[PDB]
Amino acid sequence: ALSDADVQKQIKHMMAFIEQEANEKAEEIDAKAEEEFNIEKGRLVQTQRLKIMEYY
Amino acid sequence: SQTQGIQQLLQAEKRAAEKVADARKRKARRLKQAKEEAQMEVEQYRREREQEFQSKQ
Amino acid sequence: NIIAAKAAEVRANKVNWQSYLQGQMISAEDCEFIQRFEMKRSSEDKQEMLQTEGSQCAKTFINLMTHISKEQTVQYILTMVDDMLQENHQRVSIFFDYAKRSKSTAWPYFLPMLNRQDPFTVHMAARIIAKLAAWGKELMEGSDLNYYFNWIKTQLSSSQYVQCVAGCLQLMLRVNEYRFAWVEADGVNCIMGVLSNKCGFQLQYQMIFSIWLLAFSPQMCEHLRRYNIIPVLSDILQESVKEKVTRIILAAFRNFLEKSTERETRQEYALAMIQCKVLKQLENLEQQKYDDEDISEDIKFLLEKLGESVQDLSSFDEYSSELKSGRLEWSPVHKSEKFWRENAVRLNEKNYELLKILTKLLEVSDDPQVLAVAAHDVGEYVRHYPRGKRVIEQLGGKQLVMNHMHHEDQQVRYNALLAVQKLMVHN
Amino acid sequence: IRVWFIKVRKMKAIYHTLNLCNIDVTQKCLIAEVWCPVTDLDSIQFALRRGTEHSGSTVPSILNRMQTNQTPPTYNKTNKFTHGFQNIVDAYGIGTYRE
Amino acid sequence: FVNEVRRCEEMDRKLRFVEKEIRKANIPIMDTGENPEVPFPRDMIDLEANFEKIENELKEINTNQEALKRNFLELTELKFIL
Repeated sequence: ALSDADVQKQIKHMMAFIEQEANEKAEEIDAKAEEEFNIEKGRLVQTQRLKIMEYY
Repeated sequence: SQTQGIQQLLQAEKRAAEKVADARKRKARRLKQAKEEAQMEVEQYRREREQEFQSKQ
Repeated sequence: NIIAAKAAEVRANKVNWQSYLQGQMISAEDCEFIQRFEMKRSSEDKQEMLQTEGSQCAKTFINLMTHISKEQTVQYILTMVDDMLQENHQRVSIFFDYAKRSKSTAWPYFLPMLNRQDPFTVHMAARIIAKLAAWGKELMEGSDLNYYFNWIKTQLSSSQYVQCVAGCLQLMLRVNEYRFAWVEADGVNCIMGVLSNKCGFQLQYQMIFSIWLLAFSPQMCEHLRRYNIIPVLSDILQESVKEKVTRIILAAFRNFLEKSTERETRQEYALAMIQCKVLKQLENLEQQKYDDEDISEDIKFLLEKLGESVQDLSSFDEYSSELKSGRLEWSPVHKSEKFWRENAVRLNEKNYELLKILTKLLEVSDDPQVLAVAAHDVGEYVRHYPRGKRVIEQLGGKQLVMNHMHHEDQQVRYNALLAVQKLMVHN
Repeated sequence: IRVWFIKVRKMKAIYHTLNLCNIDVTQKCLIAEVWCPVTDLDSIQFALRRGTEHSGSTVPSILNRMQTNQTPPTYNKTNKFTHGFQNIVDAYGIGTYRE
Repeated sequence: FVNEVRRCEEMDRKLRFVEKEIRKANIPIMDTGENPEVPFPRDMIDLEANFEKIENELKEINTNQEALKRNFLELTELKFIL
């Protein structure tokens, strides 16, 4: 067809674009989560090393 | 096409909100999880150094 | 796009593992277990591959790919396995199936793959190698994947394959250690090399995403600031406004300028302003309103810090050093209204030696731009301090501007014209 | 400025067109009911293909012929001569659709 | 898009300023061709700023011209006084 074919083509493009946006938003938020994990790990590392040095 | 227009927005809000909530919960859990991991590793290091202190004695 | 369509077509091609249930063609126990967890919709049914212990869940299919050398059958089997491992939200995810007793060959077994790009084994191997950001396993050799021509042929160059390997690289850079490993490879130069070269929107976008990922470490930004990458990003930003490449360029700039380990590397603000005035683009975008709060927040941050950087640039000490060593050039200091108005007294040097330096340059400097700078600065000084014009006339600098009216370059003529026009007040 | 003038007028006109329409609340797209000749619909599709080529989103630019319950505009082509008589007839008043 | 229209309209008013200056200058103003192709990038804002800057220079030049003319006339009266 020409009308239904164009509707399906539009649907394909817009599905693909939301899929791309999905991947990008997911990866961005995962990167944010990783940075938060890293900074938290640093805080807890220095907090631990304090008592380590004290005891030693 | 007409229903697909709102289908896109339902998908988008669903996945965006769920990823946001998942990341917030992941941070919330990982705070504590990193704390226990580091603390247990630190206690293990303390035991190792105490054994080394006994060897030094 | 074509990769997904062909993958779906091979999914529609139901592999007849029952006829190949004999081990001499395809593994017998593993093909029997294909019947198990056939209802992949249920994770409770995904548990009976934890029952198979991993060695018989597709690890027998590892090195079976080579056992069946026919293109179509191995394509069917590997594409089915790779669709399973493409979902992989909870299929493995914990290095369950990781070649426990063949860890020595766990990474080597895809070096035979990463060929046959048209049969698409390149991409199935590209997802096999995507086990670093998660899945709890790490690449033994950096050269065997980074320098390998699984993304070197495709990055520096069909385009859908470049997109697939670019997504795999995005996933690869999610790890900090192998992000640094990729840095140690020539990918740093390659990504720029094809950033300059024209390609699709998604390819350039994913590359800038890789740049944003690289911008996470406060050590790597300072190393990579030796590369002049900001002009390319600003060009891509300004020439095309897709509202998606803009987002990732904005995020990359934000993260770069947010690490800020050392001030001499924080000068990236003034560098970006020098090479391309993207402040105007930021004005254009902030006038526009976007639903994504992140875009607005990042634009606000970048504009505010650029304002702070140009405020820091504005200092009479900087200008006086420029003139003392003679390194004259248009800059925000040469155009800062507060520097001409508030610091007009600062231009009144001791014995007006800096203004005498302006006179010396009106006689000495032959670079037309430097002379235009001198004329404009003299005009500013006169306008904000008419009483120094008599001192200039005593110095003869006014006569030098009379000479510079007829300069050989129009811009110098215009600057001298404005300077004298200011000097004609009350005359 | 001689070149600049009518092109900035076209800026203003096209921006006014971008105003008066349904900004797609759901997606970053545009839905707009537009009265155009039936015969020239294919010509419009060629124009859509041109705009799709120059843009990178490569959207199909869906053309669906609407069913308007409201008045269909009364139009008639003219040439250098009959335009005057058409102007007189409309000066009396415009006729109803398909009169 | 109201901001876009406002910017274009302010530009156009400045264009009419430059137009009347040109009429005072008696330029032939041919306006023959190259007009209808109407390219549509976003750098038109920079070109707007450029032409507006030119208009600002012309206005400042006019004010300075009148000031210098008045100074010249007064000082020439002064030379004729003595």
